[PDB]
Amino acid sequence: VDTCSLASPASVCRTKHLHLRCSVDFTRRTLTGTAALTVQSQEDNLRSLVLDTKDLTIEKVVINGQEVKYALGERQSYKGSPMEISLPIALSKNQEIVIEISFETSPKSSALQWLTPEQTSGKEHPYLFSQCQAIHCRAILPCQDTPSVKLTYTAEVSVPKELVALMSAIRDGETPDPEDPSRKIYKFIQKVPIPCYLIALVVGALESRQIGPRTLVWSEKEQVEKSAYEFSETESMLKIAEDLGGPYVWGQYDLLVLPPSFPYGGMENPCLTFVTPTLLAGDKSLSNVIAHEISHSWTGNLVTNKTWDHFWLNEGHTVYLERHICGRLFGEKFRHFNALGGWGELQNSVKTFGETHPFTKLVVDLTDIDPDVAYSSVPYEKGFALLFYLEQLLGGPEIFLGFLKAYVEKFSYKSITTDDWKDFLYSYFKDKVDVLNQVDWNAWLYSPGLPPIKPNYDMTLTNACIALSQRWITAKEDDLNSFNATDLKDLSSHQLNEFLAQTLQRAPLPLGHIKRMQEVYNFNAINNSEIRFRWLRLCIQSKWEDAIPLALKMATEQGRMKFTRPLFKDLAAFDKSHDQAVRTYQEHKASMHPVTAMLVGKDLKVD
Ligand SMILES: O=C([O-])CCCN1CCC[C@H]1COc1ccc(Oc2ccc(Cl)cc2)cc1
Ligand SMILES: [Yb+3]
Ligand SMILES: [Yb+3]
Ligand SMILES: [Yb+3]
Ligand SMILES: [Zn+2]
Repeated sequence: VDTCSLASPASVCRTKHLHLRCSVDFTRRTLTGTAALTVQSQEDNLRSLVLDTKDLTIEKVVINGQEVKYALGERQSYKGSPMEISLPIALSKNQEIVIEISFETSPKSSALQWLTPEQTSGKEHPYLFSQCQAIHCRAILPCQDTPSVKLTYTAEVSVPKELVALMSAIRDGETPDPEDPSRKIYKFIQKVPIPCYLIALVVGALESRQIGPRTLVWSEKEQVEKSAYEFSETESMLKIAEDLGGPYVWGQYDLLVLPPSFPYGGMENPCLTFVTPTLLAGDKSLSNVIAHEISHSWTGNLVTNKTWDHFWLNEGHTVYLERHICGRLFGEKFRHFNALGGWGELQNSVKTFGETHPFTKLVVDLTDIDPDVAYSSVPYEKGFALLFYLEQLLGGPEIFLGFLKAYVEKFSYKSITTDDWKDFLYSYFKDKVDVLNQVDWNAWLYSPGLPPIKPNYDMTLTNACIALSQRWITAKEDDLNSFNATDLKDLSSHQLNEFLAQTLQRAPLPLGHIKRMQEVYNFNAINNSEIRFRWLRLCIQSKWEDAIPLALKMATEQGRMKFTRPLFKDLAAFDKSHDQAVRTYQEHKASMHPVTAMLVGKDLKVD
């Protein structure tokens, strides 16, 4: 049972295919058209079915060339409104029919962000992008909005002719629009069955540059050169991922660099990964995000969580593969550094929520919880922690990677639960079951807080970050003179970041220490978004007023929630910046991503 969906479940009927024909109307901020769903009955004598919708205007529903009865139920908050459709003829088990629904989105669609020309790089054209995960696909089109159902799709999208449409699918050509020659129709085919949260659409003034034998980078013209360089490791990461996961089945692996308001680091849309422009550090240092999105081509897109309660299956395995990719590229010591880093991020999350909070459980219960509100690092890092602990328990990285590849093979094209996973783990490691029985499963899977066991981490690359962080934390005023730019001499960008992360865990520090840190390390000059984020949080939590305009600027000039949410929260907790934060949020709210606006509003206790 998917408690986040109001639609008929997979045991009742299953969508096999979507044919989407729609037109993107920038004047009205609406997507209008028809979603033709090929639906297969799973029951005898099926006479109706229910679809998810959210802020959709339904014009009509046609089956067998005739309009049929349908009814929209009462809105159920963030879940939207159920759509019951009366079938004209009862279906037997396995019988398929095509249901064509004429619809229109709301400008307020929580799936979509509509951007004015001024919010783009070029300033001459508007831009649209979607984000369906977890349950926003219903805010674009009527569907069974559950990852328990997988469907193929085709789409024809009409857009102003100077713009380009892209989707999570293979590009299938373009033509002038036969009805309106000011428009183009872009065609798309996704022949691999996918859960509907992986349907994605972007429309804007996009250009492309090839960076590998199966990868183009797409963005507005002013970001193309920078993006091509930043993501040049992509093909070599795909080859490693294929080695670990098996064949890449999706054909193309393209990248789209979104405008700065994209709410996340990345999104693993099949054939077309979406990435934040905050990755454009200039030195490829934030490329683990690409490795992570690549990994989803197996863990998430092939093997999918059956409901959102099992989201950790998607993320833990993907972070696990991610860290293997970076370990192949840069060494096993680097994999351990990143893994130990992740544990720190897990400590932070658990401390933030509280150690008994239900969202610190690996397997969660999302009944009456908005998944956007539950979203955190917990399923990523507690899920990774579990796999890493199992790896060490069961004999090492190469043994456990044998299991990961067998897992992907086993559940490819399926949607699975934690029990499916656990069962297969026991099946695969039959000769090591006694060891498996030592694991405290009820704690790992179902209890809040930090895991019952912390894995073993090589400390080599972390030691210098910890030592430097500890010098600063234990420094008194008379020690401040001893710090100097040479302290940073032998630290990579990642170590610099971890140094700040270590220090941030003990924030606030005395204001005088922070002022000195700027004087000798000039952190204000660093444009690496991850480093800058932690440095600004450290400044604001340590009550440095000078940092207020910098923190406000970063919070608003990009919209990646990882950065924007804690920056607004920190600014609101600082009495000197509190009113500015609230005011800045209020003035920016209408032009923010709708999900980001909602969550920042909640964080700030506004509107
Ligand atoms: O590949 C990635 O992990 C990129 C980060 C994921 N981003 C990409 C755009 C969408 C977003 C994931 O969005 C979600 C995903 C899952 C959500 O629901 C849950 C939130 C927490 C839990 Cl423990 C279970 C389910 C809610 C929102
Ligand atoms: Yb074709
Ligand atoms: Yb002293
Ligand atoms: Yb108010
Ligand atoms: Zn992920």
